[PDB]
Amino acid sequence: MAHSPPGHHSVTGRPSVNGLALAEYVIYRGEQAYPEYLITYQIMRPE
Amino acid sequence: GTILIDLSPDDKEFQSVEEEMQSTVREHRDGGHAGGIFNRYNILKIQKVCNKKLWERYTHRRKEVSEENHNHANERMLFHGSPFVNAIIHKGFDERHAYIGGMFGAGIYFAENSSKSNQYVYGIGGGTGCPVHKDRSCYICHRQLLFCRVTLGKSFLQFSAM
Ligand SMILES: O=C1Oc2ccccc2C12CCN(c1nc3c(c(=O)[nH]1)CCCC3)CC2
Ligand SMILES: [Zn+2]
Repeated sequence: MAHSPPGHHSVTGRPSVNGLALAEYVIYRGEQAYPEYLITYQIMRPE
Repeated sequence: GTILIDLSPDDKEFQSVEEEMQSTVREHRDGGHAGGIFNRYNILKIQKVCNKKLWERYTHRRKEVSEENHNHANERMLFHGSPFVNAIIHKGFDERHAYIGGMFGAGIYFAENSSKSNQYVYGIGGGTGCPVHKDRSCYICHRQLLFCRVTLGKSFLQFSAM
């Protein structure tokens, strides 16, 4: 794994072209996330 | 060490988590190539992941990060899709779960759009799709996503061209 930028704990990747695309985030230490909910699902075919 | 607690669909906690899933579906520029073509999910089950050792390891880092960022953990709830979800809930996140070729460097990636994380449940770019039918748009096979507590601390803002 890489290092985060100096003085920072993560990276916010913010789409600047598609205004409807929400942000993506990167962390560089496993201890900075906890897998709180496990969601089991299917995608549904559009009606 | 990990125990899974099933939430009832009548529980407000279940409904809240389903709401975050459904309301953050978006259209993707690949036309559905990676994650399939859909507007909503059929939620089959929502389980709370309980692991004392992983939680204490998370909260210990959260405290450290908080104390380094004007007392602000900057904690978010974010989605994570991955072929290794079973290893993550038992052993926790680590560098093997890191996206080496990611646009923002080799680290562990999370999304506000549930449909973005859905693109990775069968691997990068959807891999070869579901193992049974080799169908990235499979409507039959069960998928799993994680809705995770993520400490961002002081976050470096990188605008992307997406
Ligand atoms: O898919 C994989 O296969 C392998 C195979 C080997 C190692 C790591 C992986 C990942 C790579 C990227 N992964 C992922 N990337 C992203 C998001 C997300 O939820 N998961 C949402 C934001 C956009 C990026 C999952 C783990
Ligand atoms: Zn299938």
